[PDB]
Formats: sequence, C-alpha cells, structure tokens
Amino acid sequence: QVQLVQSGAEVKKPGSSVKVSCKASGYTFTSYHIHWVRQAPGQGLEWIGWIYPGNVNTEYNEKFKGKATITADESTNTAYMELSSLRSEDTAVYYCAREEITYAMDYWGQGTLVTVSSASTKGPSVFPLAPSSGGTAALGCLVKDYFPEPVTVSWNSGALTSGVHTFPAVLQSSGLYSLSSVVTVPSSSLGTQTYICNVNHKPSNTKVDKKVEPK
Amino acid sequence: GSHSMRYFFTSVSRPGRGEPRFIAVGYVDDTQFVRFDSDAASQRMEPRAPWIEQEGPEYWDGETRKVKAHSQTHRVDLGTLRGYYNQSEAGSHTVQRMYGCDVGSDWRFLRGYHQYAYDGKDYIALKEDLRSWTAADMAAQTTKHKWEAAHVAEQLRAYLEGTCVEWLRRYLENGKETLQRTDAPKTHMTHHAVSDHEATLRCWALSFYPAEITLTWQRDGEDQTQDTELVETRPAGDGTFQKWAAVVVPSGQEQRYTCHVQHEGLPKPLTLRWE
Amino acid sequence: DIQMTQSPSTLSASVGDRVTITCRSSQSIVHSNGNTYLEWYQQKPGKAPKLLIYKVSNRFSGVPARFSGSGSGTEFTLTISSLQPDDFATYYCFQGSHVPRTFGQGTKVEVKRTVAAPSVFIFPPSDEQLKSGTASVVCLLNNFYPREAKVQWKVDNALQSGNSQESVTEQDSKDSTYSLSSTLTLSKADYEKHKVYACEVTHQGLSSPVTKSFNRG
Amino acid sequence: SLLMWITQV
Amino acid sequence: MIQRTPKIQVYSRHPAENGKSNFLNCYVSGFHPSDIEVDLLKNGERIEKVEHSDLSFSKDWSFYLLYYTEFTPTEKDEYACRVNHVTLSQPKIVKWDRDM
Repeated sequence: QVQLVQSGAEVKKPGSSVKVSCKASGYTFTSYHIHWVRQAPGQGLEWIGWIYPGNVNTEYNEKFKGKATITADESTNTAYMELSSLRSEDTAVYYCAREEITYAMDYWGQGTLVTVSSASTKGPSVFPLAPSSGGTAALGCLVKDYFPEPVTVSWNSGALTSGVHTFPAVLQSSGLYSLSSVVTVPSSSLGTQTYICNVNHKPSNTKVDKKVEPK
Repeated sequence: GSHSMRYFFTSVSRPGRGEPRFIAVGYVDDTQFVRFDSDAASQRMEPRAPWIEQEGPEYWDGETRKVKAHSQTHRVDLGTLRGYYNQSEAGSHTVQRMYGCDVGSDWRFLRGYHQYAYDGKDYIALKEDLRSWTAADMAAQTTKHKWEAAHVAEQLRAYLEGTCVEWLRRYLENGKETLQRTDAPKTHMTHHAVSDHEATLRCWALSFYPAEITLTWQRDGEDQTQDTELVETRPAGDGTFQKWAAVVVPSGQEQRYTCHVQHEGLPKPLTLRWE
Repeated sequence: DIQMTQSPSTLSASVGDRVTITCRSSQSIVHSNGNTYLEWYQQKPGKAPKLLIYKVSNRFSGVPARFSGSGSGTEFTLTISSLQPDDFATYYCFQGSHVPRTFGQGTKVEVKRTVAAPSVFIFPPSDEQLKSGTASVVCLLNNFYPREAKVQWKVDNALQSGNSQESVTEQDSKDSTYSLSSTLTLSKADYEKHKVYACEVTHQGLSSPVTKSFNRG
Repeated sequence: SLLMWITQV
Repeated sequence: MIQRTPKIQVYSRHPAENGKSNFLNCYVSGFHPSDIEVDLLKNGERIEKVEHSDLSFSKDWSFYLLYYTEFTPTEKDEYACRVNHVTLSQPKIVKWDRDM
C-alpha cells in the first residue's frame, strides 16, 4: 500500500540534462529517505544518492556529485533526480527507492530508462532471412538500423508463437540498434504455410509486414 | 544536527497519605512537549508545546491510556522493590525510569536507552547493544533474570530502533518552526572592580537554543580553567537558555583575558576582546 | 569505497536444491550503532528489485521462509532452501553501514538441465539489403545448454575479428535452453569480393566444432 | 509516543 | 544512600530594567529526593502568583525545577528565593542579585 511511481522513459542528446520524477503515496512522505540507484546495461547496481524531504538534506555518491541533483516537493509527494553533463555512459535504468528505519530499501519504483545518444529518430529496415540449406527448417527477419528502443515483433499477427526467438537488440557503431527474430518450423510446411513477420517500431510508427519464403 | 526523544518517569510512595505520586514528562531535545500528573484534575496526558496540538484526539486518548498503564506498573513496583530490599512500609521511596532514542544528522537511529533507578542509585539498565542488562546489586540480579526470561529486552529494541525513531521524525517535522531552529547566544561582557588590585570579569550568553554551549576564559591564549566560576546552564523560561562564566583578575591586566563562546548557532566561534 | 564480492558469479540448480551465495566485504561493515547493515536483493531481468533480507538475517515482510541470511564481519551468506521455480533470478548483496553504500556484482541463479547441442543455421544477405550497399550474414545457434558457446567467422578461410556482434536470449522458461544470434557486417564492396562465408561453432555438447557455410550464389 | 506497556519489576 | 541539597539560582528572564515588566526565576536543581518547597519573596514576604515547571531530572538522577513569576523590578524592592528541602536544617534564602 506503499507506492513509488516513476516518470516515463526518455531519450536525450549529449551535453543536455534530464529530470526523472518519483511520486510517493500511502505513507508520510516527509519522514523516510528516498534513494536513487542506477543500473547500466552492463550488469551491476549502483547507488546515486539520497534525500530526506522536510529538511531536504542530500548526500551523493562521489561518482555522481556534480552530475546529479536530487530535490523534493512536499506539496506533490514527489522526488526528482536531475542528471546533467550527459555522456553515453549515463544510459541506464534509474530507480528511486524508499528506506525504512532499518536502513534497507523496502519499496522501489518501476524504473525509468534514459538513453543518451546523438542519433536521430529512425524507423527500421526489414529484410528476410530466407530458409537456405535439418528435419526442421529455420527462417527469420533482420530488423536493422533503428533508434531508439524498442521494436516489437510478432509473426502472422500473433498466430505463430511456438518456436519463436526474438533476440535482444545490440547497439551498432552507427548509433542505431539492430535485432533479429527467428522461428523454427517444419521442413514440409515450406510449401503450405505463409510466413510473415510483423515489425512495429513506435518512436517512428513504422509498421512493416515482410514475407519470408525459401530460395 | 542530532536529535533525541526522551521520556522521564518519577514515582514517589507517600505512606499513610494515599496513592504514590506519579509524574511523567516527554522532551524533544531540550523542549518538553507532554506531561502527566497523577495529582492533576484532568488525569490526562496534556500538551506542553504548541506543535503537539496538531495531534488528533486519537493521539491524546492513546497516550493517556499508555501513561496510566505506566503508572500502574510503578505502583506495583514500589511494593515489589520494598520486599526485595526488605524495607519497612513507613519510609518513602523514589523510583525513576528514563528511556528514549537518538538520531544523527541524517535522522537515522544512533542509540537507544532505558534506565531504571531506585532511591537515586542506578538499579537496572539496558546495555548499548539493546540486548543485555546491567544489574546493580542483588535485588537487580533477580529482576535481571526475570526480565531475561520474559524477553523484555526484545520489546524495547523494537521500540527504540523503530517506533521511537518513527515518532521522533514525526515530531521534528510538526515542530520544524521551533525544534529545527538554532537561536545564537547574544553575548556581552561585564567588568566589576572588587579589590584595589583585583577585578571580576564576567562573560554572558543569553537567549540561546539549544542549551549546549561552551564558555571559556583565556589569558594569552590559555584556558584559565581553574580560576573560573561557571554556573550550571539555566532556563530562561521562554524556551531559550542562559549561562555565564566569570574570573577574577589583577587589575591592569584586563586586555590579557579573552572570552570564548562555542555554539552550534555560531558559524565561527566568538572571541570577545577586552580593549 | 567498500568492495562487495559475491561467490559464485553464476549458478545452475534445479527445483528442490539448497543454494548458497556468499558475499565478502573489503572491510568490516559495522556501524558505530553496533549493527551490520547488509541487505540482500532479488532481481528478474527488466523488473525492479525486491527486498529479501535486512540487517544480515531478518526477513522482510511477506518473503518466503526458505530464504535466510547469516554471517558477520566480512562474510555474509544467503541460503535458499528447497528452491522453487520463481527463485530463478539475480541476487545482489548490499551494504549501508558506511558511505558510500555499495552493491555486489550480482549472482544469477539459472535452471539446470542436461546438455543440449545447438542446432546451427546460417543465412546469406538479402538481395533487398545488397541495394543498401551493406551486407549482413546471420549465424544462428538454437536451443543449447549450457550458455557457454563460441562463434567464429571465416571469410575465405580468413578468421574475421571486430566486425561481428552477437546476442543471447534469456534462458527459455519451458525448456531452459539458450539461443544465440551472431551477425557479421560488411559493406557491399567487401561482400562481392569473396565466395566462401563460414561460422564455426564450438560448444560443450559437440564432440568437434561444427561449420555451416554457403557460397555467394 | 510512549511504550504500549512496561513490564513489572 | 545519598540525599543531595538543591543548588539555587535566582535571576530574571530578561536583563533587568526598572519600570519594565519581566519575569523572576528561581532555578533549583541537583537535588534528591524530590520533595521540595520553594517560595519567591518580595521584601521578605511570599508571592502567591508563582508557577512552576513539571518535575524532570538529569543524568545523575538529580531533579530540577523552575519557579517563576511576573514582576516589575524597581530600585527599592528586594527579591529572594526561600527554599526548603530535607537536606537543609533551615530554609535557605538566596537574594536576587541584579548582575547575576
């Protein structure tokens, strides 16, 4: 019945600044520390700092001092984390969490993903991965050169779900993302069924339906 | 800075006269906010600070109920202790209890304590770790075992690490306008000629909160801490505090003496020069 | 800063197994309070973390009883007794006794199953893509276990390096297998220059490396 | 806020 | 056992100023046990309009109290604190010294 709700994802350009919000409810806002924590695509979790509303005391991890500003507004039951001097190393998911008298973070927000890239919005190109040359056959789709995340991929509008594998995206040197989606099927069915991957990249409302067929 | 919340209980048995007296008060830092007097008409927990008025009637009923259960336990304790020490039912005795918690500048838990005294001597106390007891003498060794078997320590840890800090943080907010202030000592300095070759120099500190302060006399940069008359810090009655420290000097030497005032309301310590 | 190191780094167990993750601190994490503030967190990919153990050995409200913490000083230990399918995730130890508070590097708990060799598939670039002046060759490893695999590209028997990217799926929730997709990226110019493209796959469940190749044309 | 009860000596 | 005699301090809330209203304080502290009688005297005669704080104590368990009343100091009037306690064979009287 404690709740921390965070603002939606963002995408910025190097050198600018962003301000993520964290709305608390269900408890007395001004008597528990609120922390901010980051998790870079890399792996581990890392602590940014904390703020105590009411006396607005703030303590930062020296790795972010000079980069983050944490504030709070009692009137709204809302905390803010503003990161400045954006570099590519500041792409991460950013979490706010409340702390209970026992020093432990007990209730967390959902997360806010923040992407620092100089790239421009672009819908993806969609190419077939034709079933070339075992007892089962494999086809797919390469969804290349898009930005930012995500792309959503279905097959036959949702009517094909068994044997499907849509892989995580990767970040190319061009600053654009690329992922592939494959599905394993019967060999015999390569002349009875139609196979169509349904790509949808919503930051540019690209909607492509590509037919893949043997060759 | 740091903050504390403490509850003080006083139980005096009045043989032949009726119920024992029971007085209880609560403080945030150096500010008192509640009182209960077993002799008052109301028979209620009563406010003693303007900001504790924000609390609803559920607060005042709950605290009134808790203070009465506290009274009742002491009422029984006076008898029990009398038997433990084998004392006649004619002499009057005092039981005192103190307990509370401290938080640091982050408002995180620092320490808790619960101390119990009989006739003004240490009787039993909870240790620093909040899990063990210090027993004064033989009578306390029995109460010690009894309280170990009942896990009384663990009840207190729950309160002192949790409920206490939860409430102290609540009160520090409701009283932010006064509890989180610092009033800087207004200072001044008097010269009173005693002998023909001697004079009394006095250093004054007035209207300051919190009560913690340091007043020292120096001569040539040296603490003159065997020749100074320093009075116990005293309440001014309006919430602020007073203190003075005086020294008796050979006349002609006043400019060698300097007064030093350290207070958390002073960004930099003061030095009041005779010149 | 205080270095939190968890052991082991990855761990593969089955339902009903009793699992032990240990967490070591570069110095003692004891507060002037006299309390050690070591917490343990559970994270599933993409989700927000969940609190499990606070103050070394205390269970947070609503967490199952098979989780427990212990230890003191510089060693700490989470034990998950009789493992359950929901417990497959990443676990982080956390301190808070000193500034800065610092996490461990994580420990992923994955499902154990029998070895499965990958089914390998290679895909030449689309004619549609050659028009863009760039060519991408896709090598696919399907439904293998364990996760440790190596993919090598060869173009005319020359081993390629630094022009290739791969990605892996999360362990699959129903057969507990992985799948990997490796992508070799050339310009159209460089692709028209060569005939034989081959990725070679080395994996625990294959007696000798496997090659899938095609001839442009 | 006060303790809910104090235990007898 | 030990019984501690009270320390007496007699002062004004504000620095004193004839003709201007003020508050007369008597701060008795450091005593044990708690039974204490305290009187404020204007020219040897006690004042009935006297209030006091609630009883509290310090770390060594010795009690402390503040007795106070409104007054207007003048030049001819003399004020003092009359304090009785089980450690005194006779009520101690402390006179108000204006510069103290």
